[PDB]
Amino acid sequence: SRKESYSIYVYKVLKQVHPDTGISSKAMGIMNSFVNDIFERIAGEASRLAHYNKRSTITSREIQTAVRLLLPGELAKHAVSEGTKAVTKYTSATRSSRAGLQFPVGRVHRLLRKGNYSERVGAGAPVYLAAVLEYLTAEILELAGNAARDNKKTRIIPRHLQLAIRNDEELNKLLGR
Amino acid sequence: DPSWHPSD
Repeated sequence: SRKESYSIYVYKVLKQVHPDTGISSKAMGIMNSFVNDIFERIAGEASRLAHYNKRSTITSREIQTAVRLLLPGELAKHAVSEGTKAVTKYTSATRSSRAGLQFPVGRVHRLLRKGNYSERVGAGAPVYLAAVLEYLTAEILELAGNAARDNKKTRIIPRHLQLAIRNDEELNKLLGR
Repeated sequence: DPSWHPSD
């Protein structure tokens, strides 16, 4: 099947690293394929780490259930009420721009949950992972764009990606494996 | 190989 489209975020990051440099359609496909592959690798390994070592965590769920156990009936009813009012008021009362990211911290989240990588997802995991995808994207586009200017073109083509990633030891190791 | 541009 098909994976998600990061194309617009690759484009924003591109416009920050090399603003007047364009990108072709195929090259954008390559970049999106990279961002996806790294998302599945980091999300996969992080998922293995999560399922392997599990830590005990108190959440509103266990507090609510404990309250329903300990308190008698009408008490427990109104206490569950006030608790839920308090947490929803705590919630309802920008995420990427908060972290200062072009990448969609909100979308990385709904994906980490969609992918069934874990039963729960923390916060700052989409911030960390979105920041990492944004950084890797930024490096690849900076090198490939420099390759676009030294080959004297106005846009990035898939060849420029091959040049930039092959002639960088670390990026070649990363995107070769 | 057309150039990429944002869309709606």
